[PDB]
Amino acid sequence: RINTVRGPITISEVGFTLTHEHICGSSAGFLRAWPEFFGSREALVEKAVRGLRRARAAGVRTIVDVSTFDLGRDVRLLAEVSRAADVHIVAATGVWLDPPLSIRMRSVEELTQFFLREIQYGIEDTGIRAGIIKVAITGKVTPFQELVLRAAARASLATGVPVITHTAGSQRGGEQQAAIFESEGLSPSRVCIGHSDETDDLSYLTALAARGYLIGLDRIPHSASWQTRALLIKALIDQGYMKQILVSNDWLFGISSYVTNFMDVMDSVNPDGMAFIPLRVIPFLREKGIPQETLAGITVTNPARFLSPTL
Amino acid sequence: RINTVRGPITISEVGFTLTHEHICGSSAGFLRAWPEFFGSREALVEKAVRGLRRARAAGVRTIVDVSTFDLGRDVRLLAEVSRAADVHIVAATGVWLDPPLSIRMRSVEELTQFFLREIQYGIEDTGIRAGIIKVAITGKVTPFQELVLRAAARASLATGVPVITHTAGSQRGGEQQAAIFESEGLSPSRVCIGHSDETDDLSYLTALAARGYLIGLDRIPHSAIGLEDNASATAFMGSRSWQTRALLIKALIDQGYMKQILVSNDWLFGISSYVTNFMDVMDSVNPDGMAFIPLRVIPFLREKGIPQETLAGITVTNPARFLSPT
Ligand SMILES: [Cl-]
Ligand SMILES: [Cl-]
Repeated sequence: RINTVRGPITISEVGFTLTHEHICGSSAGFLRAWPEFFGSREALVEKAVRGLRRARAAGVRTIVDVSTFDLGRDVRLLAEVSRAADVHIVAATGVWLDPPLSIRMRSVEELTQFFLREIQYGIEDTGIRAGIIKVAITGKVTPFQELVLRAAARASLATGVPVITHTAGSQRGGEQQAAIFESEGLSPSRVCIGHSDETDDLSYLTALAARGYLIGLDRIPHSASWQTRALLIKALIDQGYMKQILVSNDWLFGISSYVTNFMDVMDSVNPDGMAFIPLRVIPFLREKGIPQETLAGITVTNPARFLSPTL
Repeated sequence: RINTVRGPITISEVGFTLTHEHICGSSAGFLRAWPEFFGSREALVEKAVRGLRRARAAGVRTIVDVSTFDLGRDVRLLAEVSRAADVHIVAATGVWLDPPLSIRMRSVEELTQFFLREIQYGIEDTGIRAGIIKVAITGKVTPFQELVLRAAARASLATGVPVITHTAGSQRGGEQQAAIFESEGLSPSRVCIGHSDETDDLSYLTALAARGYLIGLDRIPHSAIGLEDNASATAFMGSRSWQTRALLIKALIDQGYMKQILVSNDWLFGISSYVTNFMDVMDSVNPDGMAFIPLRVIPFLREKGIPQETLAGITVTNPARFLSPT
């Protein structure tokens, strides 16, 4: 079973899954301390519920909210929006690119215990348990980011929950992360190398897939061209790695961690929001001759295999 | 009137005040996300209540908790502890040295609105209103820190609530801060240059006091004398004795600036923003905690000949004039 913000669900209930999404990209405590930044908490909820309902009408049944503590994850917001929209949401532990001092002063052992707390006991006082570990790194893995990756590997090994990563400021970087994960004994089948659609180096992606890594082609609408990114899905299929592909939008319904009103810029480029993958990418792949069964394998079978805790 | 975490109080109820303290030094959301870092939330509460009750027995009536959003201020914690210790706690808005992206990407106008929300409306959904603005800078004021200082000045001028500062990694920064504050029209009498006991430069201290600034001599117990083999203690607490800090109080009194002095411990009952278990190091250095000032500094200054009326002026009259909005 897979833990969601409304409790455990069985694999058969997961359905069509977007594996790299957010409700809100923010900072810890910020939605509670300045909800007016987003108009109001009520306005953010209404926008997220409409957006998730739109995705649900296009076939989505589950999203993975990869927001960590330091990206302002508010699991009570996620639970409210999940219930209102009837879309499952998997919550995350881990560390993104803006850890406060109380996180970035910590050792690998301490970070391991924090991730384990959020997976095994629950997030804050809610009883909601994380179902994924998210780690972000920058170009050249910093000493702290290496501790995070090792703590994530150790928490995954103790719980079976998967790890999803990405590299900021670089079109590659999966090899750095893979070497650290493998040094810890982590299986590549527990790891998605995310934002992999930001490179055109197909031999780099094929080599990671051949080692058993999942390839996150999950920023498709952020080409602000999306068709070129989406053709990477067909190319990995043609190489025989359909089972290794995860697809998503990397979307959100509010954002405070960048410039003011960046949400408006994003919405203007991708008015489909979370429905961009099912409404645009899936029909595009079908028009290119990808069979429905292969598309269902990528959007349903692969995410369930990835998310199912597997020791 | 002065807003506290139990509601508003009159000047006469403020009493003996510690003007630069914290209940917990942390990060936003951290106490709620990982309370076991502090043993538990319940243990932290008990430790803070015991500590504040001991300060109260020694005469303390009010503390100013200068914890900001980004230092992990948890106003519900402050309220629980204020009520059980029966000690007034003034809460803070502002920005410390670890703003997350959602804060450090903001403009001076946005920061001003945030501070005004916490002073005029309330903190989070609690209705508890801040009674002071806390700002921290690093050596040379950074562009973002200048926005913080300007927004603090604008919020103080709109609300009458005072501003308290400190500089990290430099024993002097008040002259740079003061220039910015005065460029915004802020009266120096609404500003405390905090942690001014980090320097022995009397010329610097007296010139600020002569301009009407309050001088925060407010880290008095902090000293790593005897802990030379603990590099993290020396960096946090310094190599000067508590007596050396305290005699800056005498020195400003002797130069005629008794009314410009604010005194405190800069203590706390939990800390996660530094090295693990650093609370144990601080506690070994000053087992009296927040009671250090009334129990050890006040008698010390009496032994050096300062009249009791002068010490009462510094610990009661000055903080009340400072905190009262104007
Ligand atoms: Cl992310
Ligand atoms: Cl502080």
